[PDB]
Amino acid sequence: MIQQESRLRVADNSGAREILTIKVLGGSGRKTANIGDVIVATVKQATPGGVVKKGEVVKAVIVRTKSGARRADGSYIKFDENAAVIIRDDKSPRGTRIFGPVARELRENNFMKIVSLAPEVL
Amino acid sequence: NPLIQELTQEQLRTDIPAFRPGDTVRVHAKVVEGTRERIQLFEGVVIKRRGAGISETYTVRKVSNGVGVERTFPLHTPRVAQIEVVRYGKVRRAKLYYLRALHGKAARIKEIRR
RNA sequence: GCACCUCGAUGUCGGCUCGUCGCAUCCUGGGGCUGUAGUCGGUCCCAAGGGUUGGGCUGUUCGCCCAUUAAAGCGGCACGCGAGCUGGGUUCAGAACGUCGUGAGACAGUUCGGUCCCUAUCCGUCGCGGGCGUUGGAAAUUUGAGAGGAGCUGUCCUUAGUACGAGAGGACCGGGAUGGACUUACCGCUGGUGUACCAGUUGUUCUGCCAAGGGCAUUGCUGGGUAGCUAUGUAGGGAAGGGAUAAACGCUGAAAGCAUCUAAGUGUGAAGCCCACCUCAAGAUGAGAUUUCCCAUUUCUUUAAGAAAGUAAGACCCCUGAGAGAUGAUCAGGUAGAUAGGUUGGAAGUGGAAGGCUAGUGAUAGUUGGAGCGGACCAAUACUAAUCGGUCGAGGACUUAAC
RNA sequence: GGUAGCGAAAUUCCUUGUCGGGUAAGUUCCGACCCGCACGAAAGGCGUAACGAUUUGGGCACUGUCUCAACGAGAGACUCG
RNA sequence: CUCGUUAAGGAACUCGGCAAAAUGACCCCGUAACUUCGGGAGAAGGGGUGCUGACUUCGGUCAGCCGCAGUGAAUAGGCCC
RNA sequence: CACUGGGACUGAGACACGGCCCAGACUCCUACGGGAGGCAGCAGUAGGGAAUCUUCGGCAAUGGACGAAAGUCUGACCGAGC
RNA sequence: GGAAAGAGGAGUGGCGGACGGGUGAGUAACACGUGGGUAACCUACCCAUCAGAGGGGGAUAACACUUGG
Repeated sequence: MIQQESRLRVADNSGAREILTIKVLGGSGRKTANIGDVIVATVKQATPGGVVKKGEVVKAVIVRTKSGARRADGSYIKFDENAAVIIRDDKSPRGTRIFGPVARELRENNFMKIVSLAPEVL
Repeated sequence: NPLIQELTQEQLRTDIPAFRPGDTVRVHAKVVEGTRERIQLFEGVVIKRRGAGISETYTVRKVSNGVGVERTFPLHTPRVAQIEVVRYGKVRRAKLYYLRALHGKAARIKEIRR
């Protein structure tokens, strides 16, 4: 669960490192976000050089939370991190490389361009 | 208790090998990618086991591409096909929660024959 | 504006907690007109069932900004609520600045600091018992006069790239899937806790010493965790319908040979109204109904709905308790016995006991052996305690009618 | 008939003056500008290392302060003398 | 009221991080602007710590062992602009 | 020096210009489990620039590798084109 | 079906692939130029000289069948 003023690492090649969450789009008083949910955020730390510069308001999708997800067959998955990928308003990564491993729920929510580039898809 | 065990008895698996938390294991899961059926493998160290009956579960830790991953399974699902013990570890407790804050060489578990 | 009211005292604003009411309606529902092609809109009418968001800046309302939303309504309630909270602000004693004053001092100018008491009698609100009544005494099952809860809404897919339109663009009416907020239960799963459960480890003191343990140091500290209670966990819900209506729209129809929804007749029509769903309910003194159980001593005031006595069916006191609980009540039992303790097996949980052996100079390791221990959980078993007893509790009125 | 120095200030009413900075968003803060209602040189002017249970603004770490509450220990409360 | 613990987040709380949590001992390495040359300075930021044996020139160093954790309890600076 | 950075192996000789292994950025094929590549060789292309050539023929000659030799290989090289 | 040659195919083994060809990014130093030293050194193919060339063993690709791709 990820709420207002949580901080996420970036699993992308876009020029951002840390991100601060501003909204949890979808609903009118919704509290938390999960794996496969879209978000509005601030860039807090960038990389010297990069398409995305610090201070920008931008959209991102969550992969890889600590309090993870639950599957219909009774099994669970959990990660050691919270991470997101910055998105281009029709679900495409604004970078070209995803880092680290990714949850399989991004298929059902139809981020198919992102499930092509992840190293591992769990 | 005995009315519940009798109803749930006919659904326990009999091909489950013996292992402890501390041992390494290969789970032969089953994934469904559209219509296709397929089998993955998930290799790691068993760190938990909390039990009594059909309600038994266990969990496996792995480090994939620089990030640590944990996956819990019920013991008797038909959606697993195989649990193989690869190594045996020397351990001193039941919950290895201290492994989730160590990395690399500090997270080493010694082997043992059985 | 006024000065009736309160000077032997009626405590100011924003915020918090908890709301309730009006409708001049912010969204959602239904409509007429359009300078309404479609998609979006303008305006007027009917409608108060439910809904109406998190931050930044200021003591701040107000306001501006950021990111969302179906929408981010306006008023009353001592500008709701301090014997319910806050005291940031205004309005005590200290000190300073600009400014006025010869001065003491002063300023709806500003600045830093600065004491908010109360054991609930009555009515009221939420829960829980005792008494009597309901016309013989009892054990159960119920109807429903009344009353309360609930009432929100998004996106996609299809119809269909169809109607409409030069193009750009793009529907009504239907069908299907999946969400947000809110809410009723529950502990199988994911976690929380778990002070009479298991283990590790520091200091010091005691069981005469060694080995093995007890006491104290926040439960000394650290790693786990059963029952029970729990959300962030899991299951469900606001489904479809009927009836009478509002605005609006008629059909037939004359007064008034025509026209006209209306006068006589006859329809359609809203998230609203009465039902439909859930819960409470015969103290509903209008005290309702059905099934089952029990059936007569003694003196007389005088024979009377008379008194007093022992009983039936049944109930209670008293004891073991928990699925119940502030107490009392409720429910499970009292030898016609598994009600609680103990015992004998088991389980969750911990993680390899004590005593020996073997290998080491030693710290330690391996082995006997998934060992030992094990609150609340599961089976069996009368071993201890539910012993012996007592108390209360009917005898059924009168009038008319039909049989 | 106010010099040097300083100036929207513990002083500026209008006023949240204007511009730059910091935040996704800054009527407070810092830098500058001068149109000083009503600064100004011992009721001293302007700097200033060290120091302060002083006043103000921003960061890292940490957290039941909060989202939004749950469980447990003891004392009162509750029943009896 | 006084205490102990808490998933995920980590000042979103409030007039204001108020109250809590966090730092805390000894040994070693290192340590900026500024300055009245004394300071600033415990600046900041990092590493070691138990037990057995051998050697110990002396102060220590090497080899081995055990646990999640060795100032294993109690007592003891949060810091920066 | 050999796409950027580390390493070795085989061999008389390399830390190797059309070899191997690992990391990194980039490009490509995939049934998602995975795989492939390095023109500062000769031609050629896009781009940068004021600006710089043909995607040619042959091993007849000179040199080089292997083979006893005929020979097979040679964008070195000998010629042709602008 | 017994025939010997000619022309193909992959395999084990030798030698070559460290040459020839390209470029000037790094490098202010024994990198280069010139003059010396090694009583601190290595060298396949090529030329010369001397001496050997004995007697045994266990495998494997190819091939054939077969599994996952």
